Amino acid sequence: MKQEELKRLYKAQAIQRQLEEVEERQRASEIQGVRLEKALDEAQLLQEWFKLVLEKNKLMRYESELLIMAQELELEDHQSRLEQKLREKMLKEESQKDEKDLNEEQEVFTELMQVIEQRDKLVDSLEEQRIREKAEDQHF
Amino acid sequence: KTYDYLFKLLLIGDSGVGKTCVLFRFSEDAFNSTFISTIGIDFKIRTIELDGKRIKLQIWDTAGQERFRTITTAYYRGAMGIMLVYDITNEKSFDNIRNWIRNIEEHASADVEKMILGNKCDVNDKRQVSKERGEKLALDYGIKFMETSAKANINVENAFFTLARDIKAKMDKK
Ligand SMILES: Nc1nc2c(ncn2[C@@H]2O[C@H](COP(=O)(O)OP(=O)(O)NP(=O)(O)O)[C@@H](O)[C@H]2O)c(=O)[nH]1
Ligand SMILES: [Mg+2]
Repeated sequence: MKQEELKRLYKAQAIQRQLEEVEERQRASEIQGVRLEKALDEAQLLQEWFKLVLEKNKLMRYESELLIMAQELELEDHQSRLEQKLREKMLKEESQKDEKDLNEEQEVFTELMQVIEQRDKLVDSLEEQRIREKAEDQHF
Repeated sequence: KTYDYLFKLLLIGDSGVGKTCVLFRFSEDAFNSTFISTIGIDFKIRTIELDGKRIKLQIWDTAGQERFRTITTAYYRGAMGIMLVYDITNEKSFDNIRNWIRNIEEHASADVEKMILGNKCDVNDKRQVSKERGEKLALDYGIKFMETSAKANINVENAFFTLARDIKAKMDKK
């Protein structure tokens, strides 16, 4: 049994549920895309196709976002494992630590810090998405 | 998505003063008496909406112990807010706030916002630092101060809200 990693797994599943909804409507939107492409009152339907382009856009923003949220939770899990492993290694005294023990202890500390690093890289790239959305949606 | 902008914050202070439990109650509405010292550094997210604005809080939690002080220094620079946490039940923690501020000057870029909290005020019984001492010290530096308790959810909100705004005001005003 587990304890409030629970939250991580329920949330991961919900993220893939809504991911699933999203590429569902990506498929639908794409097919209406080529139907109306086949078409070309025509002014009204051009308005509608405009709506659909807006829709593809919104769906991509949400999709790339969900993909990030997913890898966020995967990293959080990996971090949890790595961390508790380093601590179990740290309970033994330094006097009892040989080269194998010391070095692999070492190795998991650095892997841990690197995982934290990538978490932050996702925060930052998530931000570049926020700012680009502001920038080109500025015309809208 | 939801956030207009995100601010990087930093929690520093002697080990055991409760930085991690403070961040834990802010982000999770919860507390755990169990003492598990931060290894290296961590960070957690909470998005807030003040001034009709949603801001993503990326809150870095430093390890108090000198072992990692080295590593923790690395993350002072990007910080856009910093909270110096001392323990009311320990005065030596209170006196090291000077050491932490020196660390801030050596590594954080001078523009940083700053705030001080005396935590574990949930029980006065073993208080060794009077609240008046803390405030006059903060005023000496000019930065805002507050006592808090992660056990009792006192001012954790309050604190994070105000430092978050002061960085807002400072940066949008610029
Ligand atoms: N009564 C009370 N105890 C608290 C409060 N905040 C933390 N504690 C307790 O004090 C200890 C400090 O916890 P912790 O948050 O790990 O402190 P820390 O400053 O993060 N330690 P470190 O810097 O080594 O990681 C824990 O045993 C915790 O349960 C508080 O507001 N009130
Ligand atoms: Mg801690």
